[PDB]
Amino acid sequence: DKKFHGILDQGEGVLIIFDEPPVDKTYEAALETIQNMSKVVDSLYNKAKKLT
Amino acid sequence: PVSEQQERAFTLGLAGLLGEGVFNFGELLMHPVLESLRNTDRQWLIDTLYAFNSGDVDRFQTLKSAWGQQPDLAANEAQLLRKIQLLCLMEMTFTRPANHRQLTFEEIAKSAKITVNKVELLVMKALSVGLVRGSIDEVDKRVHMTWVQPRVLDLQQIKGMKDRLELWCTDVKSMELLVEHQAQDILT
Amino acid sequence: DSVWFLDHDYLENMYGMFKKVNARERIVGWYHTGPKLHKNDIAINELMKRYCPNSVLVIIDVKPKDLGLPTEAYISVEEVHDDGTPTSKTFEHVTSEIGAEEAEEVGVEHLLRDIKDTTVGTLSQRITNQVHGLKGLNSKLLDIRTYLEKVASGKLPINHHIIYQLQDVFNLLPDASLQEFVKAFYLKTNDQ
Amino acid sequence: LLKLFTTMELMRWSTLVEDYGVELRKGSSETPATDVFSSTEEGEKRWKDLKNRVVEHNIRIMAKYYTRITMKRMAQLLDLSVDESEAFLSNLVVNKTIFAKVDRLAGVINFQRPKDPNNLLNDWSQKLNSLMSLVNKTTHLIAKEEMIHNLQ
Amino acid sequence: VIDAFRLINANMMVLGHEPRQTTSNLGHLNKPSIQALIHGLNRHYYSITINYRKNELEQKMLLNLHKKSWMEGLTLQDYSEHCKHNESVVKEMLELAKNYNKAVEEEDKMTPEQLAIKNVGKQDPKRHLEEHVDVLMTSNIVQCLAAMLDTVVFK
Repeated sequence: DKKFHGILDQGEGVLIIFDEPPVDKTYEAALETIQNMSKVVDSLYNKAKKLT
Repeated sequence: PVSEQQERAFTLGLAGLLGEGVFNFGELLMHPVLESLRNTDRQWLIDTLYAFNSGDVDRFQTLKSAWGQQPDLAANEAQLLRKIQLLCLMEMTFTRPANHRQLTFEEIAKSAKITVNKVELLVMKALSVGLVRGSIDEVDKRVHMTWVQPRVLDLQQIKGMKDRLELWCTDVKSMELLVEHQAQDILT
Repeated sequence: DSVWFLDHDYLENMYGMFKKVNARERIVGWYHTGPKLHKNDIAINELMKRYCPNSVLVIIDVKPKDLGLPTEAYISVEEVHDDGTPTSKTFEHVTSEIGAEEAEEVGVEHLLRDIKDTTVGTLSQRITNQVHGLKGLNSKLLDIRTYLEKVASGKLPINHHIIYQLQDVFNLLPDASLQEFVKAFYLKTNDQ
Repeated sequence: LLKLFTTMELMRWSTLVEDYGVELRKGSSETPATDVFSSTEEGEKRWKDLKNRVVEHNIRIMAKYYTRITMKRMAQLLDLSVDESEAFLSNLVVNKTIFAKVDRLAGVINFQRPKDPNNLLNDWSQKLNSLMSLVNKTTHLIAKEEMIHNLQ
Repeated sequence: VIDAFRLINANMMVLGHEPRQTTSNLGHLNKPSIQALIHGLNRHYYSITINYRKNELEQKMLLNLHKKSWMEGLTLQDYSEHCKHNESVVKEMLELAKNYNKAVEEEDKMTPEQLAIKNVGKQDPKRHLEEHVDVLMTSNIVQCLAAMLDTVVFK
């Protein structure tokens, strides 16, 4: 449900709670830029067909 | 008077050891007063200054007959042990360049010649007062000094500063050339 | 330099007159014109205070002492210095900035089209500025080094401010790592 | 009584109970308007409540100085048991006066914000901004300082 | 709106001092306001030239070399602040990206700006996108160059 944002470890018999990690931000900005470029590439090819 | 300088000079050193403020042991030696004119009391007095700076329990301990003579040293024996420990720690951070101002607890204990356990408490009291700043990572067992105070004024200590300044002069020259190099076609 | 000429009365006359040309021009103090700060300057500093409301001593040189401004600002200070030396009268520096009023700004901006510290107009403009900070830093290192030796040999007075300032650079500890940036551009350039 | 309380230097509970006990606990006085310390009827409970307070002060001081401390090492310091120290920390953390991370396995207590490699880089960036201001200032003091050779 | 002028008296006009002024220089007449130019010319003055000479030392002082001004170039900005900015900048491109997908489908004639407006996207959607990365790239690129350099130098 992620109603406390931890993970339960049944192999050891401990509850670990997820600490703050280093930035996800870096990956996310790259991810967003690459998806927009993929839409564009599809448009870019069609007009190009005219050349060859 | 001759006799007056001798009395005031004795109390001045005693005060100096008690100090939490004192980081000018190097200045006391440098001043002509103590060195030039010695008496039997004054022979020990300069030695105790020396023992602090070095910050070894072995040098310090031989002088112990002195601890009994004044009640001032005898009474605040805890502050003395803490002081010599802390000063040795500062000298090591200082000797070492800007690569590490990190020293282990083990290394601090060796210099101090006081047990590892008591060193850990002593270092904490110095932090608490604010003489020194840093962090203690007891997983690693290092005290990483963020900040260090103005050190003892001796000649050698003037020389320690030169080492880093000189090194810095050569790394900057090298580097300055790399910054000019990149797109030299366009600065306009 | 213990023989020089100065007209003290002139300082007083000038004060009243400058007020008519602009209200922002009153006797602030005196200017020195380099090359160093001398003992001989101290005699005039004393005198200036009486004439002026309390004065400032600004040293405006013809060529920078660093790479930036050619001006230093000073205030007379008395401080105890110990190494075998007594209490010294010295001049303690305070840092300076640049700044102007609207009239001044108008003429300099139209006239300027020079290269500057940076203008800003490209990425490449920015590197010129980076070159200039690093070169500046080289300059300061030389002055301090030659002085450290002079302190050791002569037993020149040890000013607490200098020993403390240099110490701090060393203690902070450099650490630097992970850095990245985008790469969106290719589709756009390709697009043109 | 004032001196121990005022320093943020280490204290140990036990030393205090005896030290204060001789001098302070007695609370002789002539006025009827105060005789309270531990001499009075609520005074007894007030001394019981003091155990909790001292130990909590130890936690605050250690939070700043230390970044990481071993569990074993913190219980000695506080003057608490292994279970008690781990337990006392959670109550404090939720109540919000110190922030620790408690391993109920006696592993480690982290008074730090959650470590990132990223975090450390930023702290250096600020130091760097300060470091440059200091170097520009210093050069000036050098020029006046070089002139003189009559004051040595 | 700075002119150098010379007085016209009854005596000056009879002599013909007014053409005499234009001679020996590049010649200069004023401009601001219509009423002020006709009136001024007849009664008030004749106009003549101002040109400017300022030496290289004057230019050096004019420029305002400044110590912190160059120092900033080296001064490292937060790592989290670059990451945060990188993410913010991407969010402007997203907006532009809808207009940009439509613009790119047909751009099969001449003039990119006309094509881009025609198949939806005011002025140049490509341009907007590019400016947005450039500012972020500029701050991140210089700080990385500076950071690696300082750490090694100081250490």
